Amino acid sequence: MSMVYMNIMMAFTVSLVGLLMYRSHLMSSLLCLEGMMLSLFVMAALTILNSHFTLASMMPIILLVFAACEAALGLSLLVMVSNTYGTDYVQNLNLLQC
Amino acid sequence: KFYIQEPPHGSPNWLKVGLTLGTSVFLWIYLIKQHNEDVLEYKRRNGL
Amino acid sequence: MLKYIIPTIMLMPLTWLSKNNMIWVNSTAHSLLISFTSLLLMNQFGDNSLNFSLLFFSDSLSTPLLILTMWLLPLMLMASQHHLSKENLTRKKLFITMLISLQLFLIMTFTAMELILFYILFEATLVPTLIIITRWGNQTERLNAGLYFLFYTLAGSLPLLVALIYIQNTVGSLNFLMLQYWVQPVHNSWSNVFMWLACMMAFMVKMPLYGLHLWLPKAHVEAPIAGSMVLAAVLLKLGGYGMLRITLILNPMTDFMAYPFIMLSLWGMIMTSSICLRQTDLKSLIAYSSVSHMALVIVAILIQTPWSYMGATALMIAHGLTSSMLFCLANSNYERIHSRTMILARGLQTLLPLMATWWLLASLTNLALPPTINLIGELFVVMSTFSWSNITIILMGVNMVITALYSLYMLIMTQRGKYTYHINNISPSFTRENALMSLHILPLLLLTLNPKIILGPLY
Amino acid sequence: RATFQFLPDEARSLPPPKLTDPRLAFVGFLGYCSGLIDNAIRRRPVLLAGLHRQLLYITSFVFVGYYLLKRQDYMYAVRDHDMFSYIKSHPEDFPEKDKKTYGEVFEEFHPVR
Amino acid sequence: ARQWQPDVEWAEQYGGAVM
Amino acid sequence: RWQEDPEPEDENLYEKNPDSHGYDKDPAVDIWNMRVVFFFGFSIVLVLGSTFVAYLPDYRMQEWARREAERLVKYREAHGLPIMESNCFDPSKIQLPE
Amino acid sequence: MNPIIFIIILLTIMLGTIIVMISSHWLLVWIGFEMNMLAIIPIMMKNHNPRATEASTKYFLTQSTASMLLMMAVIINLMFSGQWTVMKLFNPMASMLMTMALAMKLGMAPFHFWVPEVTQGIPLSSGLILLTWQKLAPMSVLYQIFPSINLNLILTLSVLSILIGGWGGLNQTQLRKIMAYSSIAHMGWMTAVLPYNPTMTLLNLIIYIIMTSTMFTMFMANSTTTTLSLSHTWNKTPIMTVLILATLLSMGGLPPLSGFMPKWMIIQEMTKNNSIILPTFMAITALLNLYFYMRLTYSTTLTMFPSTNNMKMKWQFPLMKKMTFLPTMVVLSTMMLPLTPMLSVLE
Amino acid sequence: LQYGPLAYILGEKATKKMTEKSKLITVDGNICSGKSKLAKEIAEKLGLKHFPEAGIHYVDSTTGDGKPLPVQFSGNCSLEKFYDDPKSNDGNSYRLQAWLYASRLLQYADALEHLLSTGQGVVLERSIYSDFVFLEAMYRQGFIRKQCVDHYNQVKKVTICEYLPPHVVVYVDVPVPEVQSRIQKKGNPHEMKITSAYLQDIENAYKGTFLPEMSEKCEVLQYSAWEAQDAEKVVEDIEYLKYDKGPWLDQNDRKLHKLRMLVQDKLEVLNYTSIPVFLPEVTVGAHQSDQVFQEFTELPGRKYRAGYNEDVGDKWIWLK
Ligand SMILES: CCCCCCCCCCCCCCCCCC(=O)OC[C@H](COP(=O)(O)OCCN)OC(=O)CCCCCCCCCCCCCCCCC
Ligand SMILES: CCCCCCCCCCCCCCCCCC(=O)OC[C@H](COP(=O)(O)OCCN)OC(=O)CCCCCCCCCCCCCCCCC
Ligand SMILES: CCCCCCCCCCCCCCCCCC(=O)OC[C@H](COP(=O)(O)OCCN)OC(=O)CCCCCCCCCCCCCCCCC
Ligand SMILES: CCCCCCCCCCCCO[C@@H]1O[C@H](CO)[C@@H](O[C@H]2O[C@H](CO)[C@@H](O)[C@H](O)[C@H]2O)[C@H](O)[C@H]1O
Ligand SMILES: CCCCCCCCCCCCO[C@@H]1O[C@H](CO)[C@@H](O[C@H]2O[C@H](CO)[C@@H](O)[C@H](O)[C@H]2O)[C@H](O)[C@H]1O
Ligand SMILES: CCCCCCCCCCCCO[C@@H]1O[C@H](CO)[C@@H](O[C@H]2O[C@H](CO)[C@@H](O)[C@H](O)[C@H]2O)[C@H](O)[C@H]1O
Ligand SMILES: CCCCCCCCCCCCO[C@@H]1O[C@H](CO)[C@@H](O[C@H]2O[C@H](CO)[C@@H](O)[C@H](O)[C@H]2O)[C@H](O)[C@H]1O
Ligand SMILES: Nc1nc2c(ncn2[C@@H]2O[C@H](COP(=O)(O)OP(=O)(O)OP(=O)(O)O)[C@@H](O)[C@H]2O)c(=O)[nH]1
Ligand SMILES: N=C(N)NC(=N)NCCc1ccc(I)c(Cl)c1
Ligand SMILES: [Mg+2]
Repeated sequence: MSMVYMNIMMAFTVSLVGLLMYRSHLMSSLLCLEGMMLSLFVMAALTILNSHFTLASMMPIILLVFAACEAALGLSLLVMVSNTYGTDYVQNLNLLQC
Repeated sequence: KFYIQEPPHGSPNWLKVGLTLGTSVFLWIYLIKQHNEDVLEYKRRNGL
Repeated sequence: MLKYIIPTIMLMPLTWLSKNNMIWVNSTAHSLLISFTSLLLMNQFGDNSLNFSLLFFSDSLSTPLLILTMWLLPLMLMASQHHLSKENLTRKKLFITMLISLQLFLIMTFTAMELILFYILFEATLVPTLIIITRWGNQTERLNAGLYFLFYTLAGSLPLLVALIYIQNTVGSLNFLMLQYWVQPVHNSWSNVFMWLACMMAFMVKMPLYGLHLWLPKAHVEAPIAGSMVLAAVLLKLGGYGMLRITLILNPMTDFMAYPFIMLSLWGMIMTSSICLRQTDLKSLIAYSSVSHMALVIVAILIQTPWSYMGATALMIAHGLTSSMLFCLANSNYERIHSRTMILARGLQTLLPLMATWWLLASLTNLALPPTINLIGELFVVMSTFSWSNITIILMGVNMVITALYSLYMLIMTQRGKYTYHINNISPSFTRENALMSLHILPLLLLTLNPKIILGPLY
Repeated sequence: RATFQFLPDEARSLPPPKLTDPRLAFVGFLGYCSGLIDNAIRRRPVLLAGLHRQLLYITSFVFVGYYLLKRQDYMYAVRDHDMFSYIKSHPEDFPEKDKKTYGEVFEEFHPVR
Repeated sequence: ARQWQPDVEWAEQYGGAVM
Repeated sequence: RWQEDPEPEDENLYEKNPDSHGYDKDPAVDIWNMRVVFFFGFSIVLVLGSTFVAYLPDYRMQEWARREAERLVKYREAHGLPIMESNCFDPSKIQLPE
Repeated sequence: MNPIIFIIILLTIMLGTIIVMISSHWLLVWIGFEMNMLAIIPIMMKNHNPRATEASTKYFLTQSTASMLLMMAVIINLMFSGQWTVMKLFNPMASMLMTMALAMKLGMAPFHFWVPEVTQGIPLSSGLILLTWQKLAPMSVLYQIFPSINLNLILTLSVLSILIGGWGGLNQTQLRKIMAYSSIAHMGWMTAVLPYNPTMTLLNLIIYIIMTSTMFTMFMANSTTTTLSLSHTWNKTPIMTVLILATLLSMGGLPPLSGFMPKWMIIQEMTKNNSIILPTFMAITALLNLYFYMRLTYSTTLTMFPSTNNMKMKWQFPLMKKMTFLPTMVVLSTMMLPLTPMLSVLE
Repeated sequence: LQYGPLAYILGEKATKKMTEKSKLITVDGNICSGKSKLAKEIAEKLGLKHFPEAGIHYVDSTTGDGKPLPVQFSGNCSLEKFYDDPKSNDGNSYRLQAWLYASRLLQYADALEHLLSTGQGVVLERSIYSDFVFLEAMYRQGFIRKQCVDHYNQVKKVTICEYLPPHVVVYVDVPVPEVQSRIQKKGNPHEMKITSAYLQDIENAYKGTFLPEMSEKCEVLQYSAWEAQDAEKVVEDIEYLKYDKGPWLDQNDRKLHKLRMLVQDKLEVLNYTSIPVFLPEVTVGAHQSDQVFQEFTELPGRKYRAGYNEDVGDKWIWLK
């Protein structure tokens, strides 16, 4: 494939590894989810624009709409985690081991 | 014995009893009528 | 078979709609009437089996087993109604329902013409049997006994299911009549070695085979009396009946695949007869006696000769009536002294004379006194095994010596000697108990007059 | 055959299940058992309570079951129709064999000694 | 005697966090 | 410990009913239970069932086979034929391999 | 939650699943999953406690990650085929990503860790939806893409799910975790037969949903969530202990009960393809499921556990819970085996 | 239409039926402190429903025909036996206390259901909020073990969190020596055995815990013995309360609907009073429970759901 696809596919993989390798802040990982959506938007937009798939031009817009619903949902849960524990640390969410 | 509180089901719910028997009769009549259609249609398509 | 399936089902409404004080009277009376009509199954022909429909058939192998099954249900009811007297009324009705549902699965299992239908019913008997053992057993160990019973059976049954479906894919049918004409030989291969094992291991566990028998001393001891009666008399014979049918499609591979299992049986019976000499629990002693007797059935089925199949069929019927009678005899003692320890109550012939006669008759049939059908079956198996290899007479002969020792040891220890001084509640035998004993022994001894109806298809 | 259709029109050339079909009777029996379980879990007299409710349990089971059996029978007719039409279209894959009698076919004998 | 039924000791086998 | 009923005492059916048959506490049910067991068990199944078995019509046709064998032996010895031939099937209908 | 709001959110859960099942376009399939994920989170948080907050957080992170992988697969498929039609994928890397994404959404092993924890952390009513309705959308997608699924991958996921589901349930005393590990095991049977006969996948799915709904409804009726609280049921509603026993035996696959039907048919379809080792291994491993089902029957129906004095106060009140469809479900859960040839309606 | 989400949607909302006179009043005090009489007068003057203190047989009074059941169906727990032998070996002291808490929990749910469904206030005599004073008194005298106290607290935590405290808490402060004289004059032989240290513990708990706690969330009226005699003056006090504090101000139709769905489902109300914690005082062996449960079903009108018992004149069963 063309060389741009190398860097966009690399960007998605970097964000995916970022998502799968948590640190402490839950917000750091929610950022990696938004990054994953950014790389999909760019990769989808390039393919659609290059091929002149006219009707598909709206598809990246729809992707962003549900990226925001995902982001808003992630922040709402972060608020409730923050209220319960005083931090958004993910190691506090271990009650359900038992 | 004679309940200190009137039971919720102390007396029949006649609106329900009527609907339940009415549905049973309707479904049975529909089923029988449908079956007769199928038997008649089946013989016609098969020249019987 | 609908003339037996439907009335057997109708026993369930009969029990549930009976007056609270007539559940035993009504069910016992009507299960006896069903038992009567089962004699119509003896319309057997020399060449053709009795083939009722696409689903069910009867032949000289299944017919005696069916008659034994339907006869046992009345006897299990009389044996049970004493120790369930305090039981809640609805729980009494459920207990009877389990016995009826067990009979229904058994009479269909022995007559199913298609092997996969046999498999489903063969397996369906686990449920009522498991419930009977675990719900209505007396001891803590009944829970563990149910688990052993369940998983020993299923560990062998699941490979059988795969094998049967594989046989249907390749042959195109599992109907037993078709398998008689479409059977092809099994040629040596590692693939066929495991087809053979999957076809035989489920039935060996049920027999049980020596080595795979550990579930039976636990299950046959923890069960309530009715559970033990059916487990010993009939359920063990699902293994023998299954083997007798499926070995049709396993030739000639049975020639060399039988060797490890003949060795386990020939040596197993001597090992399990010797165990009975040092058993401290009367019910456990009887259970280990069943393993010793069913070892002969396994050998007879595997060597696959006309005499051994006749002997195997006779042994299965004779053992069913004898082993069931012995459990009932031991239960009558247990219902008096509330212990299974054999040495606890001694010299009982002094306190219970007539019941000591039943003990003697049960013991004599167990040690195969001629011309009982126990001896007829055991002798036919020895005749055919001698031809298979003359040296087997040594192992058969030794087992016959040991079997007499433990059969009379149990008789002597419990019935003879001096009564235990401190046991003072040995009430006289009830009519129910005497009748229950005579309904085992009398049919067993009558069959000597006409033994051809329990010798199976090869007579 | 027809897309997202429960009973394609071609299914009307088949006979309907009889209302005395043994499978339909079993389905009706299941409806009866459902009615009894309904009474039992609500601690009502199991046999007697709410016969109208028990009737609807039986009728609704039979009603649905009749159409399932009608579709079950149809789908097995379609399986047979497809299989035989395929056999007609590819004779060389399904040759009719020459059948030999047992007097001619050699089978090995394995003694049971 | 009478039929055994689980007592407290038996029942607490199933009351822990894990089996 | 806990709140549990003590093991109930043993009940000897003969104390209340010396004529007990061992079936039921109720003397009337107890007599009926004995009656059905004996009549249906001994009088019907065992007595009539034994009579039925004795008069089974030629069970598995062993009597017809003896009559048939006598007919064959008579015919074969009169006509000089062998009593029994080693071949079950006529070898003219068999095609040996090779 | 306002009753009208609750109904609207439930209809959005169903609409999302239905969108996945009627869509011919990958974008609408992805939208359906997103809409479904959106509406289920408030159902998980409906009781507002730290355990429900943790459960919902773990669910969102897992589902949202899987959706990214799903959308990645769709975009790769678009690059190598120039179309969005829901069907076989045209790139093996797109097939791996979509298969892993659907396995994540299903909670199949080794992506299974969230199922026991999320189910434990939410109410029984919400767990019922999670373990039944939520399997429909990922399964319907697999039903359409299976021709392009890697056979080794899907059978590896199926085998690991049966083992881990069976082993995991052995150590549980909480009912919700027992149902979760049971669900993991049953998912393995569904996807094991998928490459061979997808019709048998639907039968297993339908029968599993009926039995799972029956169990959750009976747990809800008595408001029981532990083994020990379920052991008091004999001293309140004896009929319920018998229904629980029958369903648990059915779920274990014992003849002549309904739950034996899917295992029976799946073994048949696998042996027809000369798959002998795998169905034998699966059936034997499923005995672990039967073991810890049997333990429940022991403590629930086949013995009488100790009770408490305050229980006597419960004798004086009738069951008030809706128990919707329970009489029908339990009959279907147990008595369907004589009608097995009805599976052709699913063709 | 039985109350549910459908009834809520169609309009059955608590704020429609609830006025300024829809209050939950609890009357508390020591033994023989005059609670009963004061509670009855307050209810009659304010026009509220009166709930006589929940005793052992409270639950019987609400189900069946409303008559007390034999004592085996209350666990055989006896208040008289508690006075005769407070340190009984059969665990009667705590078993009685655990039974009484559950009876109060049930009565509170019934009071709340009446208040939310009709808008008429109610008057109680003690409640789940003040039941612990007896437990604390029992523990300080050594009548129960620390484990009984732990069990009581586990049950309370998971039950009392679901309800709302009373609008008004009325306390009648009668000093212990006066109470001892009052108990002495009453006459019943068993209650005469109460020791002053036991009554002082009830008082210490009432003032050391209950009242400081209730004050932050309820209106508290603390009367002496003489003020309490004239119920008219107490009613005047209640009529001019401001009601400026407590969790009732934050309630809305959405929240009271969730509360109504709980209190009308008594098995849900009592769910955690039988948690599987095996204290000897409250654990019942399987053989005993089975026998008692059978006998309970053989009582008149208890085999079946209310309205399906033909033995007591229920008709149309085949259509019900
Ligand atoms: C011709 C019919 C033949 C019967 C076929 C049975 C097939 C299995 C059907 C299972 C469904 C059974 C019905 C559901 C249970 C309802 C009955 C019950 O729960 O309690 C018993 C009840 C009497 O008790 P009560 O609650 O007080 O009501 C008074 C009514 N007079 O009600 C009664 O009075 C009696 C009602 C029947 C009792 C059913 C007992 C359950 C049996 C389960 C065993 C498994 C079935 C056998 C296995 C083989 C299946 C063919
Ligand atoms: C696969 C082969 C086997 C075939 C399987 C087929 C399964 C599907 C078949 C349907 C199964 C469900 C049948 C339910 C029958 C019982 C319904 C009943 O008796 O309801 C009585 C009454 C309500 O009746 P009502 O709704 O007023 O009737 C008028 C309808 N317009 O009110 C009551 O008291 C009923 C309370 C008990 C109901 C349990 C909760 C479910 C609610 C059902 C609502 C009504 C269902 C109507 C069924 C019609 C279906 C055609
Ligand atoms: C049809 C072809 C397909 C074949 C598949 C098998 C069909 C059967 C499917 C079963 C489905 C479940 C329906 C079974 C109905 C059970 C009826 C029953 O349990 O009786 C009611 C009774 C309830 O008691 P209660 O309401 O309080 O009345 C006063 C008595 N105490 O119950 C009790 O009091 C019992 C309380 C004590 C617990 C005893 C437990 C041991 C008995 C279990 C028997 C049922 C086992 C069913 C499993 C399948 C059996 C093959
Ligand atoms: C969780 C992991 C996240 C990773 C995200 C990054 C994903 C990147 C996707 C890149 C897709 C490349 O897709 C890959 O293209 C090459 C073409 O050279 C194909 O290569 C193959 O097919 C073509 C012909 O069909 C030939 O080159 C040859 O037969 C073979 O090499 C691969 O079959 C395909 O899988
Ligand atoms: C309780 C357990 C009882 C266990 C009983 C063990 C029985 C062992 C039976 C061994 C015989 C199996 O059957 C044997 O299989 C091999 C398959 O490799 C066949 O042989 C085939 O493979 C082998 C390779 O090993 C080649 O030598 C041979 O050329 C080929 O035809 C043999 O023709 C057949 O004789
Ligand atoms: C649990 C107790 C264990 C005790 C130990 C038991 C050991 C049992 C070993 C199983 C039998 C193995 O030995 C088996 O012998 C028979 C011959 O009789 C062979 O049978 C085969 O080979 C012979 C010649 O060898 C050929 O006529 C023919 O191809 C076939 O019959 C099997 O290929 C072989 O596998
Ligand atoms: C072809 C099929 C033949 C089937 C035959 C089945 C026979 C079963 C025999 C059971 C006979 C029992 O018949 C019995 O008769 C009397 C009156 O008639 C009934 O009524 C009696 O019950 C009580 C018993 O407590 C008696 O004290 C009292 O004299 C009377 O009221 C019994 O309730 C009933 O049990
Ligand atoms: N152990 C225990 N006894 C209680 C409890 N509530 C009431 N009692 C007892 O029940 C009896 C009646 O209590 P009181 O109402 O306070 O005494 P009274 O004679 O009715 O005087 P009044 O306050 O006017 O009603 C007393 O013996 C109390 O000890 C309780 O929660 N625990
Ligand atoms: N094995 C598959 N994956 N496909 C499949 N079901 N093949 C079998 C063909 C079939 C079976 C039943 C019917 I009814 C019909 Cl019409 C067609
Ligand atoms: Mg008072």
